[PDB]
Amino acid sequence: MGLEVMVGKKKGIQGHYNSSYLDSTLFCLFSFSSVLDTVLLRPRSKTDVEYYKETQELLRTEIVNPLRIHGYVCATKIMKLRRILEKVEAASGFTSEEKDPEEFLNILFHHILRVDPLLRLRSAGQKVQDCYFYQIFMDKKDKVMVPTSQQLLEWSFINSDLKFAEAPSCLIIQMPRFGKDFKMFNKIFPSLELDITDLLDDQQMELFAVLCIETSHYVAFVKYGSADSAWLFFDSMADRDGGQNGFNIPQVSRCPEVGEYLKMTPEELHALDPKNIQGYARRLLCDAYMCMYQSPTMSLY
Amino acid sequence: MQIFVKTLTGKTITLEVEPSDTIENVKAKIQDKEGIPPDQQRLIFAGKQLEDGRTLSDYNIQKESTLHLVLRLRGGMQIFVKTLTGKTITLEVEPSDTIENVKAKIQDKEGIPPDQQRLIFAGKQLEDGRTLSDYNIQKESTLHLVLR
Repeated sequence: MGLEVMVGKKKGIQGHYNSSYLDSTLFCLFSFSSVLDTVLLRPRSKTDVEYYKETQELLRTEIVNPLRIHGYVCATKIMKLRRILEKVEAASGFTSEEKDPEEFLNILFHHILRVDPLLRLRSAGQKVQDCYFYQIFMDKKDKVMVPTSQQLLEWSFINSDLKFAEAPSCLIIQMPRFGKDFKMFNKIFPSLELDITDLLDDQQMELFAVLCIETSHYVAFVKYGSADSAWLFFDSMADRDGGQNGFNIPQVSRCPEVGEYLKMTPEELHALDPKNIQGYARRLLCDAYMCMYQSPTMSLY
Repeated sequence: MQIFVKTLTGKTITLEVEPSDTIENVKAKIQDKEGIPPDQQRLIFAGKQLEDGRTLSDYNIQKESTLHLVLRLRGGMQIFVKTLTGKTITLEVEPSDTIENVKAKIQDKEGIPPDQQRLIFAGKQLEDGRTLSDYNIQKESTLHLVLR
């Protein structure tokens, strides 16, 4: 295997019919990271739903494995997964409409794959609450023009007095947005590392992906290496071949420039016109929807 | 009774419920008061997303309590716009978008001034006042751009 097989035109997950929410999440979660690999390896039990086995086998052998070895997956495979999803949650547009990654993850991880909650959170000595991701929510006016994800997490946690019951191995954070026409911050600095030490009643995590969207189309950024420059951008529908009977062509491109913007301070990014942000880095800083964090495997010290 | 729904925008809607009411019924009340469709709505209480098949009493929700609301990013689609050379540009749009703001989007992504753009779909030049839906332009359909 290697990196060179994952990079280029006709690479990644092939989009088809408003599927970018699915293609980009999968890409974020499985293209390079291994934090949720157990989810694909866990044997069928009594408690598991009817579609479990074939869901897991489709996800493992027709999607993740071909992605990792060939760098490409057909939209037909994704379409089979969307069909299962629609079998579980009917009349919700799983085969037709662009939806929220949150809903995809909930159906897949709660209903079909009997998946242990990734987050256990305690609010002010209450009993813990289970979820797969965390939503940043607070008021802006006092705060800085371009915050880091660190700061957002802190402020959101304090705003509702939360703590981790135990340290997560996979932390998916949703950025503070309110529909298409509203972003709390024009730019947000995605911290490469998260110190959660002061958020556990009683220590580190690393950023491996960022799921972005401007208004309706999801795209992905992925950190494949500890190197500053080790970033990829993925787009399930970067090009099209044919017309109505035609089809989409996904692309995975390298965006080292990202590593350079994340060496700068937020105050430097703020004083910088988004039109002067080179390459795909603009989309990262401006269109971030989910930051995904994992227990450090890529780095040293 | 009286609860408070708090939005990221900063607005704090005040609502009249009964402790055994469904999260569904509420989203309908919120739609009446803010126009936001229920399928876009996400109720969150104490960092916990509230499911619609459940009731309020079970989330420990009593009067004067405050839930959070944020919106899902749903609908809309991508279309492809090709020049005569073959160069492709992708665009995030909605069916209700007019051709005018589509041209605006082309300028935000590529720099090209809107009144220098000629859009064609199915052989028809596209008029600024009309929407993509009016030209029956669906997901992943391709428009052509020529420069005057």
